[PDB]
Amino acid sequence: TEAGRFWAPHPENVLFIHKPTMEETRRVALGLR
Amino acid sequence: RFWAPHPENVLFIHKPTMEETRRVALGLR
Amino acid sequence: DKSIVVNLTSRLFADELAALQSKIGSVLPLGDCHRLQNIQALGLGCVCSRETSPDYIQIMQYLSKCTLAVLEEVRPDSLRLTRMDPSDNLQIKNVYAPFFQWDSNTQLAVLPPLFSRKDSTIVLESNGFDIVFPMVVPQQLGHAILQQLLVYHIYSKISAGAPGDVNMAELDLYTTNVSFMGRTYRLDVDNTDPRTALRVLDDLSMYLCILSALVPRGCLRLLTALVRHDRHPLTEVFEGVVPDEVTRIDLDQLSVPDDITRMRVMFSYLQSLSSIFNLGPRLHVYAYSAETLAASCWYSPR
Amino acid sequence: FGYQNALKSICHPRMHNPTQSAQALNQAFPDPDGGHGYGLRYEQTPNMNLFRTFHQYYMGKNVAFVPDVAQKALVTTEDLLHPTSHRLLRLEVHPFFDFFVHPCPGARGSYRATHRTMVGNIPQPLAPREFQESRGAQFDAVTNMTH
Amino acid sequence: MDAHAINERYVGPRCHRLAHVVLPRTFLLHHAIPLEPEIIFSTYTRFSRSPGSSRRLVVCGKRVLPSPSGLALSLPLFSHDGNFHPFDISVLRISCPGSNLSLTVRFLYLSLVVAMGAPPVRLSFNPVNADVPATWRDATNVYSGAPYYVCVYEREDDWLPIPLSFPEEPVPPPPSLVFMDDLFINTKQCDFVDTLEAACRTQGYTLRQRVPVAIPRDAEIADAVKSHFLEACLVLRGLASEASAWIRAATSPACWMDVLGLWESRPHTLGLELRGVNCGGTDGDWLEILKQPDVQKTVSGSLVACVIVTPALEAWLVLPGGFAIKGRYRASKEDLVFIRGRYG
Amino acid sequence: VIRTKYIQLRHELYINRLVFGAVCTLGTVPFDSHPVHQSLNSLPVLVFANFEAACGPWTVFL
Amino acid sequence: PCDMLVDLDESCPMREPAGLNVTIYASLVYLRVNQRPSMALTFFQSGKGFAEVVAMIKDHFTDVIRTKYIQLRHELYINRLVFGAVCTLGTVPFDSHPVHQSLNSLPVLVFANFEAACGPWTVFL
Amino acid sequence: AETMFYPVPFNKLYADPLVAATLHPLLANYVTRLPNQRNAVVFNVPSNLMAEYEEWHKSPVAAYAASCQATPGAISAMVSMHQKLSAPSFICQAKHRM
Amino acid sequence: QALLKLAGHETVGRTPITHLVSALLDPHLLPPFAYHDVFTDLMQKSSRQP
Repeated sequence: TEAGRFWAPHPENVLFIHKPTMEETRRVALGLR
Repeated sequence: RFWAPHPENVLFIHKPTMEETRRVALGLR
Repeated sequence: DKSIVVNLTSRLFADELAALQSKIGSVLPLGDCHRLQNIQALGLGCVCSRETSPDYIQIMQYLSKCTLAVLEEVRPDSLRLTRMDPSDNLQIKNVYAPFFQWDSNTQLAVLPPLFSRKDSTIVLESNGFDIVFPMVVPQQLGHAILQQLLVYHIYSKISAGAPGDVNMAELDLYTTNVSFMGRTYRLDVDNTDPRTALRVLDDLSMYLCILSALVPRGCLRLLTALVRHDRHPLTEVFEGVVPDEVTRIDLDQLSVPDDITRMRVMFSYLQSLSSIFNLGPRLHVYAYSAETLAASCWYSPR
Repeated sequence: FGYQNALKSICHPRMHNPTQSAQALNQAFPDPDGGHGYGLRYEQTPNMNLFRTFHQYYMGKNVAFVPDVAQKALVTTEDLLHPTSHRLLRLEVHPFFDFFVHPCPGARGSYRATHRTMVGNIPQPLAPREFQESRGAQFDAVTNMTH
Repeated sequence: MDAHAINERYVGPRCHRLAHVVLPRTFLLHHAIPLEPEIIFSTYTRFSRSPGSSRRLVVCGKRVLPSPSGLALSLPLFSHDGNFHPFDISVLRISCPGSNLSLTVRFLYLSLVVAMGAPPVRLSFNPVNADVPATWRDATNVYSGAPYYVCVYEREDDWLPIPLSFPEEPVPPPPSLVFMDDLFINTKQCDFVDTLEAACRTQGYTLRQRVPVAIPRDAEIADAVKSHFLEACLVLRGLASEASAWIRAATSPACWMDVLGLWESRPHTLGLELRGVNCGGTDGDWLEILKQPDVQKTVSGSLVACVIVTPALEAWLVLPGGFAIKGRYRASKEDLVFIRGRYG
Repeated sequence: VIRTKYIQLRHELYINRLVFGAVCTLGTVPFDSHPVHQSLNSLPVLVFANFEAACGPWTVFL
Repeated sequence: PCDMLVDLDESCPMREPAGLNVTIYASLVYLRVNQRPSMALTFFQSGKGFAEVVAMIKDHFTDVIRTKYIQLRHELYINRLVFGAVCTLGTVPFDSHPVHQSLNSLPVLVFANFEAACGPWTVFL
Repeated sequence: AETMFYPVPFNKLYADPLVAATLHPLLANYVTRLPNQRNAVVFNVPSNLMAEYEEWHKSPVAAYAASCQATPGAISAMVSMHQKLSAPSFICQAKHRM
Repeated sequence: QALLKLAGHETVGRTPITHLVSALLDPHLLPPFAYHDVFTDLMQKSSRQP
């Protein structure tokens, strides 16, 4: 939380996409469209 | 291993799948 | 003799002893007229808390119940106060923080902390309580804040209900600032509990529409002969544009024995508005010394 | 001390609302992850072809979700209290109601509740199979019905 | 049913006619109107073929307990120059004073004006009364399709019908003049996305990071973040909403944020204000954006996109992973008068 | 009482009719002195100790 | 000031030798904020020997090294390459407790038996 | 049956995969691809036919019936299982000492 | 016969208590297969608005 420490090599936020839950919201919403 | 944050990290978007997506938004409107 | 000794049941520190030292000779209200008393009764902030929203009417409404006492001595184990009998000659010292000059033959009244709570609230963390002080103020500002505090709770209800009704920039400067000679003061009204400030306003609307039903017509017809003919120094709120409703009551003719019964009945509802613009107790000062800031007044509550 | 002596405090609407209980639960876990929104609400579409709505849904389904409720009625009475299960035990808040995570507001969830409406919607850890039988055999003894 | 007769005395003289309207639960269930007594209603009408704005009037609403049953209201009808317009939307805005709730309910005049078609001196004492009998006439809302009732109370009156002044040629078609709002906002959204796609072409069809978030090394995840951008272009174009963030920024006198629900996994929450954050675009200003609890989840998580609108009508589309594209809403001076009149 | 009066006077309502009540102040009682309940031929009558009496004007309320 | 000082020996322990000597080091870091050059001076307190502390200082300033040198993919100026320097401000005896104070508040440490011995600046990176 | 009938799962007591896999060979493919859903308590029902939280029968009812013994005492177990769990039903169980 | 014993004879208001003690007697719970016009016979005798 400092302006000089912006691009830390290990930041506090880590992306986590759970791929089985993502495929089902694709396939349901591609069924409706 | 994770990727490190850096402002040159890029994701190359395809030209056809951006235009086939544009065809869908015409129909749903 | 009359006195009140107040225990400090745990202890107190050396910073809050110097905080209670600067606040010596100040009137605080306390709970019961016993010789012995604990810390829970002396605070005006037993109702005015930090985690809850204050209620400046109900805080002031609490202040005409209590007995009022003057500090004399601050000790690390106790606070010895002297009380005020309901018909008693006594002395009050002008300690209070927005400095307003008194004189002999003035008219004091006790008000809640209405400009800076943070100045009046000093916290006693050794006992888990904060003692909160009122401010004694001459009644020319005693009434004029209560005129202003009720105007805020009218127009804040309109703006919080729908923001398109009231422009916000003109709302802040007019409904919060109290006009006084030389200086304008900003009230400490930003996050309050207005639920007992509307019951006062729900009592105006009974007295006020009665006063609109029986206006004497001779005083209405004197306005129409004054707002467009002459330029009087205090009618200049009313410009040449008279209110249209005044002219729409002009359709009847004058009648003296039917406006005596309107002047008399309107007279006895003006005497009823001293139940809705009440201050606390009153302190008739009959001597004052400006180089010592020491007034000697007469206490009479209600 | 029977239940009819116990009834001056049960039959009271502080025992029967979640609005006082889903706010103390929202100050406990203020940022919940609304995951799969499976059993939440009925999305209505204009069809009467019930072979269409059946076949749109099971065509290429490869992942199968289980709600919070359907994985409680299979757990025994002793597995639910063992401390390896936060998540089943966390939403065991109220006897009468049944809590879940709704995706509103913004990107972060919030807690809501539906009433259980029956004795039998209490799960098997809290009303087991041999209790419902021995509660139903007491239905038989009072009415004096004959099978 | 007292809520009709209160408004005839206090909303009455500030109007031309009142449309006494009772909303059943079937109308309430669609719009999700949670009947607490704290709700403060407000009404204003959005004109057509004229400068469109009227004054906001606070209207009393009371639940009716049981011959219908539902919320009772009274809608103001404004006759500028002696007559009503047929295509003129009367907007009802529903909000709570303390909590966070804002609903917009809209009614058209042809569903209202048609439904109206079949010695000591004594002081006058006129109390509010429900003595007057109601006549209940059916109506259907044009915008949702949910039925509501209209009260016609007993009082050059029986001689004339209620005036209308139909629009003249040349005219847009009446399915396109009814939805005057949803065809103006939609073409500001369809032109906003064409700026987002134009920034890919000038970069070389790339998405660059802006927010420092570590991404796990898997090839299927890097193809999934691209799918959040193309899904966000299907949602921003289909979105034609009265309460978008850029309308709040154009009618502002503060960054205005609205998160989306990708693949219809979430309903949209629109117009969230970022108080205390100045979106300058410097790297020290993205730490103040990351201190908001939504942007920590639109970026670390998945299935949610996020748009942050500056007061200068420039907006970023924030993707999961910290990828963002600066885009611009183009609003001319003629359209700011059109928006700040009907909406602000 | 205010509701059930002005219903009876709904149609005719003269200006002299509007005055409703008046509150006087009879005197003070010191706290720590509770009143003692007392019956007299039977009439339940409170008795106050150390009631010091004052006098206030009648002020109309409504 | 307690704000400037950065302690260096701190452990759960989760064992390190005692000694006679713990040395206060100064540091001064060249950086850029708001596209404007600015410095940063911090203090360090450890008795680990000079070969460890230069490796321990680089782990403290890992983030500041990275956010600067993202700039010089575009512009490579050899004058810009110098980053920091470390002096030796003199020794403190082992196991002397730094006593906290507060002044007006401003929390301010104090070290008993501090004896001074100035050193040169050596440019770490 | 494949030329006449098709399955509609719409309720907790009436959505069974071992019955529904017989009626259409696409759900027989669904049950055999992932055998998690071979139970009645677990089985997924379309969102256009049922939502479980907005429902009377709310899966622990459907989990008792799959593990009965089909005893005459289990008939009266279900009748005393559809007992409303409210305040003025607790009066009617407290009089009879239920 | 047994369900009408425990439900009792008494009524709260317009609504009896037999409609309100158990769910097998509450007519708002419909049987899962309807072949007749059950949907309008519910509406004319309901305070709970369907």
